[PDB]
Amino acid sequence: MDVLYSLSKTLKDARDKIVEGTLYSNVSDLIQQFNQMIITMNGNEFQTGGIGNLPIRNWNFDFGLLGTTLLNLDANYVETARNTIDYFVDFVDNVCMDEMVRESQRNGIAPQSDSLRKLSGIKFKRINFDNSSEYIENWNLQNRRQRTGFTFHKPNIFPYSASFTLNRSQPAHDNLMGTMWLNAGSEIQVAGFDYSCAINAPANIQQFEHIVQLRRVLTTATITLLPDAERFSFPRVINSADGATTWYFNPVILRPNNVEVEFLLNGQIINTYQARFGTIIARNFDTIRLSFQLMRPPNMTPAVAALFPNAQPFEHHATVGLTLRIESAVCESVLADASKTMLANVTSVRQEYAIPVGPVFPPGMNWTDLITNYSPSREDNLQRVFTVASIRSMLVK
Amino acid sequence: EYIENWNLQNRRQRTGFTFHKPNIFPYSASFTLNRSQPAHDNLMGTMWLNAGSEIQVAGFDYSCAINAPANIQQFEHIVQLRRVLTTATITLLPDAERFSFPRVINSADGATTWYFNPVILRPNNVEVEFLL
Amino acid sequence: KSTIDAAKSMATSVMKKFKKSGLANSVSTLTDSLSDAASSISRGASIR
Amino acid sequence: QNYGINLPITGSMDTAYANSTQEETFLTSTLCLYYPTEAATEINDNSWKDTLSQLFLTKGWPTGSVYFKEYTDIASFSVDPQLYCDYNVVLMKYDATLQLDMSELADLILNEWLCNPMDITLYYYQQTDEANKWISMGSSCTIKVCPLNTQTLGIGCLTTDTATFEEVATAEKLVITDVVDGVNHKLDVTTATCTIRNCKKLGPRENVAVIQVGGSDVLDITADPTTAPQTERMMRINWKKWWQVFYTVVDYVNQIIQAMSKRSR
Amino acid sequence: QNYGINLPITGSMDTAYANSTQEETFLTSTLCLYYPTEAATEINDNSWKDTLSQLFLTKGWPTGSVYFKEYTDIASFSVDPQLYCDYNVVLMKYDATLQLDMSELADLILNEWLCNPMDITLYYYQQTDEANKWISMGSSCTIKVCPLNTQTLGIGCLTTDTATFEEVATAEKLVITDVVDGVNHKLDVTTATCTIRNCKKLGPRENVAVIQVGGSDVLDITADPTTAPQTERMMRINWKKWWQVFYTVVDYVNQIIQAMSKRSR
Amino acid sequence: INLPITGSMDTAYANSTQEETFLTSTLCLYYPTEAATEINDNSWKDTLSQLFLTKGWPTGSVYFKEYTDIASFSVDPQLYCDYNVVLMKYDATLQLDMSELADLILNEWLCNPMDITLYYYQQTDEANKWISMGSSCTIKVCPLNTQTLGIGCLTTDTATFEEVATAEKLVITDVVDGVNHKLDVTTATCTIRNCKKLGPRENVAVIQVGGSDVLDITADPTTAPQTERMMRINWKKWWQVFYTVVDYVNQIIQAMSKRSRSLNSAAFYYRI
Ligand SMILES: *[C@@H]1O[C@H](CO)[C@@H](O)[C@H](O)[C@H]1NC(C)=O
Ligand SMILES: *[C@@H]1O[C@H](CO)[C@@H](O)[C@H](O)[C@H]1NC(C)=O
Ligand SMILES: *[C@@H]1O[C@H](CO)[C@@H](O)[C@H](O)[C@H]1NC(C)=O
Ligand SMILES: [Ca+2]
Ligand SMILES: [Ca+2]
Ligand SMILES: [Ca+2]
Ligand SMILES: [Ca+2]
Ligand SMILES: [Ca+2]
Ligand SMILES: [Ca+2]
Ligand SMILES: [Ca+2]
Ligand SMILES: [Ca+2]
Ligand SMILES: [Ca+2]
Repeated sequence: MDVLYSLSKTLKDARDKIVEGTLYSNVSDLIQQFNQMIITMNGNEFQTGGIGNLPIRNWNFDFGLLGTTLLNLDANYVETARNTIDYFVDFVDNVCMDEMVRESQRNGIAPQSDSLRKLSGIKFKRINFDNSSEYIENWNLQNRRQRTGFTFHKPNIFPYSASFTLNRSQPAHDNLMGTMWLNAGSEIQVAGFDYSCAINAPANIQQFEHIVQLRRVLTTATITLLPDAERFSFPRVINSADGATTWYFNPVILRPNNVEVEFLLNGQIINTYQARFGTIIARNFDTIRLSFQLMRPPNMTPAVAALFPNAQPFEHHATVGLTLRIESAVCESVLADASKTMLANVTSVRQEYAIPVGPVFPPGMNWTDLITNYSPSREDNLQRVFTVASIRSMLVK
Repeated sequence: EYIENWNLQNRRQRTGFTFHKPNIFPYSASFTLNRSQPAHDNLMGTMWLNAGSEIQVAGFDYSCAINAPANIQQFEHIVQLRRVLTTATITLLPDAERFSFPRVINSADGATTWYFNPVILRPNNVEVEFLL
Repeated sequence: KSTIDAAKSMATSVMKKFKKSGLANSVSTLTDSLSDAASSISRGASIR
Repeated sequence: QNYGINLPITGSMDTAYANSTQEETFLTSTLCLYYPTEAATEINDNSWKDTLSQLFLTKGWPTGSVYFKEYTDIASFSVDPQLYCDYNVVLMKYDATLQLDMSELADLILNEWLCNPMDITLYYYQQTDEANKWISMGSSCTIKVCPLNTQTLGIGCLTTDTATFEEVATAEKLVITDVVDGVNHKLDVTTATCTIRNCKKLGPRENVAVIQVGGSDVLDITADPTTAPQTERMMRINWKKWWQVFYTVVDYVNQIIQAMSKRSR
Repeated sequence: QNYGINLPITGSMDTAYANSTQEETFLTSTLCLYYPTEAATEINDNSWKDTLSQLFLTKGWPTGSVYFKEYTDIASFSVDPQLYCDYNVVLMKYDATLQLDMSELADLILNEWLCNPMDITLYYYQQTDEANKWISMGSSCTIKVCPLNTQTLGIGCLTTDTATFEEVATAEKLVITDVVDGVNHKLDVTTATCTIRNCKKLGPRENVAVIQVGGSDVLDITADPTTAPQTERMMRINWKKWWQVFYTVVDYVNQIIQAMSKRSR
Repeated sequence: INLPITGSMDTAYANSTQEETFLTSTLCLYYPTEAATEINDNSWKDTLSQLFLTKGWPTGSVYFKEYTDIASFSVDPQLYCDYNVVLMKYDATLQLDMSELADLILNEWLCNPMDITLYYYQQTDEANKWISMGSSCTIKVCPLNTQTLGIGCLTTDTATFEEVATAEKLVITDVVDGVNHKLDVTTATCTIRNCKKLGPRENVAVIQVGGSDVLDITADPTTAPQTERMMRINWKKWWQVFYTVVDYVNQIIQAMSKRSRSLNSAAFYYRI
């Protein structure tokens, strides 16, 4: 795989640096590397494809090295370079497309797309130029075990979950207490609602707690925490648990009091935030605990006192919300983001060439069902296909 | 990336610019009424805000589909982009926000106004189709 | 076992109870649903 | 100008609010009041109409755009109300014994009914929806109904002995009958002095405005006993004289006409 | 199958809506109307119950599910009511002179009360919250109350002289008494004829539905004067006959059963 | 509730809910007129209440409800309290009546009405019985065959019917579950109801004041159980009985528990 990355990098740097008129003092090293790669390739015959609509292509390499006699560059050199580079580029693209689509539970790190098993040999080791990218660097680190890290902007670590929980329920759904949550991508919008505004509760206070458990640890996370969740702050008609009947929800937004956000790791607490809103930090955490309260306003004007009566009708339901967005983050393992196209490339290749479902990835590679069960085999195959997708994107975006 | 795609286009090839949150939609806030009256008291229609990289569409019926057949009303919105896109990573959610609270909107001709007091339900039979 | 005593038409006897049950009513419901789905195209496959 | 069809309308949210069509709608429209005889009786003046017209003239309504149309009593008004104007107001006195009739009047004028005829000697009729009612007008309507079963036989009544029928009205000038929707009814009616019509309640008429003059709000337009709504053009006042009422109407005629809206049909 | 425990429930929002449990809840439930004798008198028939049942049969309610239970008067009904069905409808005639009586009846049946007994001659009772009221039923209740001070002496009343007490109820069949909460009262009651019980108001009863057949909506369920609410199962009609009222109830029964829901307890 | 409950064996035994249930509950004794007569006092109720006030039960929580006789009490017993104690005098001639009373109050019944004249009923399971209450019940029954005709009785001649109860105020009747019976009952004086036996009622406590423990709640003659809240005293007076009850009320409430099903004032639930 390292040699695949090195191939892609030297070909990218060739199509970039090798241009008419330029100075051989800038591409002497890359030309020695290109000649070395040509020498290491000449005499081999690869095959690619045969799974799905992928055509079965056979690659033969018989090329000629690039002269070092020149002191400035010209078109009769660039054009040879280009007619030699296009073939390697098509080869690399077809290899990456034959590698993004294959799976295995037994040592998914170990390469599929047997052309790549061949490139992993010892004679192809003379092609390594520089393993400088984030994904290939972390690959090498994992092979030589060390503390890795992938940096993410708005990571999609939360599977889509949009659900409620009622700690006081009735058939008519007229006096309720509960919490609603939407956890999607990088965002958590939670809202605890009491229909009686905490009138019968002790101290005129009603507790609410939301526990979130991440499937992979995160570090150095920048978080934006605000009150008054938006998507659960307007009228609504929701179903019951069993879906038979429906209930109404007319909210009135109040502020969380005694709010406490705890970012924990293995049940031990790491970071704690009391009544701090805005931009906050979390240095290591696999668990989030958002514990807030609904406090009945002791002093009330007429217009608001006419909404929270001492009787059951309760045509206005007091709510206490919280939005929490993980803007930046760092993860030992690989995820998806709002910044990179790796997952898009993978899924597009698979949808285009009609790859059947395998023993590891779910159908269509839906991030919800692929993060909800993030088992080591899935994580390995996902790292592999994301790495080769990055490799392919370096050349054909 | 820019000079590379420039050189590619000069030497014709399949280029690509990788965009994060692309401003491809022109700002368009607008409604469409398929059953209207002068007093605007029983309406059926769809309202959309297409801005930058996001869309928020919402279909409203004032009768909650009581007279419609099978107690169901259909809404469709067809966004026709100006340029093609590829490898799009998209985030779809229900219950659009900015069309979910009381509003006072003018009619087409800007002559009279009408009120809109919503109650959000979930969209069923939802279908998102990306076409080329 | 013994054709116990000069019984009535047993096919009719069993059928007059058979066509009141979950099985037959579900058959009728299924056929009606298929016919109703075939009938109209403007409904839009409203069964989700 | 595609009439007879209904097409998708479109617009935007960047267009600005246009000018005030008030001071032009008053000029190109007409306003008809419907007062009771008791008002002019108490007043005892011959020029009160010209007075109210010269007063409207300050609010903008020109001289010959206002019309007054008397009615001796709520029942005589309920007898074939023919409201043909561009903005109608109806001042209605309260009487606890007339509650049902002055609610039927509201349910008849506030809304827009699509009325088909009826012939009792030949057919037996049934209702299809909850808004397909039977409205009977005339001087004295005495309506009796006998529901029928699946096999065209009565239920607690006989299809010959009209005395066994079930009575819903007794000498009423206006009646609005709703029955069980799904059963055929045989009817007895005083056809000579009353006409019955099978009518479907469509969307409401935004062209009239009822103003109760006395007691608390009681009008249950919607026949179903769950809504009991109070529409926007269902006004209340408390009275001891009539000049104060007419001055109130004239001073707040703009809010009234804002609550009303020129018809669609 | 846990009983007597309140456990957190959980669900989702991508779950689809199930089918209409109506046309099965009718078959698997029971309905009980409570009409006044004036209805039967005006009707002047003896097959009207079977007629209404045959009508209901067209709405889905089978024959042996609907019941009609007569009550001579609002107060007689108020004397020890026992509403034991799966859906109760009550047709209440309006009477200005019975306003508080038919408000107390509503507050009694619409809501669900947790009742303990009272031994006046032994103990001196007090209210703790705004829900612990004292409801007294019987033929003629005559209640008097003396609030006491810190040292169990009277406040403007003499513990011995029963006549010095403050009469709050004079010969009533149903009384619902709310007094100052936080003081110890001593009562005089005609216990030979009336039984009084200290009852704490729980959440509402969703099984019964009151229908004021006549005048405006006056029922003040909540004893406190600030709210004065109106719920979904508190309906209103305007009437001149009773056949029309029963036809309306029948035709809009599904709306009523939508406004109602079976009891939690 | 159809959901599960979960727990752990490492948790701690919490403090005593006694000394707070006494404050937020009510107790109600049912004594016979014989007791007040033997006592010959008027303030004995306030006495017992002031004594309970030492044991923790506050002033306005204890109640006393006189019942002239076991049968008059069995006629529509309306137990409406959070804790009920019953003192029950033994009498051989009343054994079955005070066993039916026990089966009625100690257990939780779900009753439907029974129309004798238009319909005919049968019992399905061993918990579906026919209970009749009133001033003088007399029940006769004729079981029928597959073709709707009698069995050793005539559908018309009411005298042919088989008499199961005579001159009884409360009757609990269990017949062969699976045949259709035709009944003859003094409907004018006794109402009869088809009642299913649900789980027990942990709110009442019967105390047989005299003879040995004879109450056979379960109609099947194979269990003859002795529940926890089925007590026995030996008596020569009533003051000693009441003092015993007051001094050992804590054990009684430890033997009882507040109801689980729902709130209701009578001795059974009604579902039409
Ligand atoms: C609209 O109103 C403004 C403000 O009164 C006025 O200046 C303008 O002339 C009006 N428009 C027209 C077309 O008259
Ligand atoms: C679902 O509800 C509709 C409307 O009442 C009904 O026609 C249909 O039979 C129901 N479905 C089933 C499976 O019964
Ligand atoms: C429970 O009892 C123990 C032992 O007397 C006592 O220390 C503790 O405070 C009690 N619990 C509470 C909540 O007071
Ligand atoms: Ca009338
Ligand atoms: Ca109707
Ligand atoms: Ca008749
Ligand atoms: Ca009263
Ligand atoms: Ca109080
Ligand atoms: Ca005094
Ligand atoms: Ca007995
Ligand atoms: Ca015999
Ligand atoms: Ca049995």
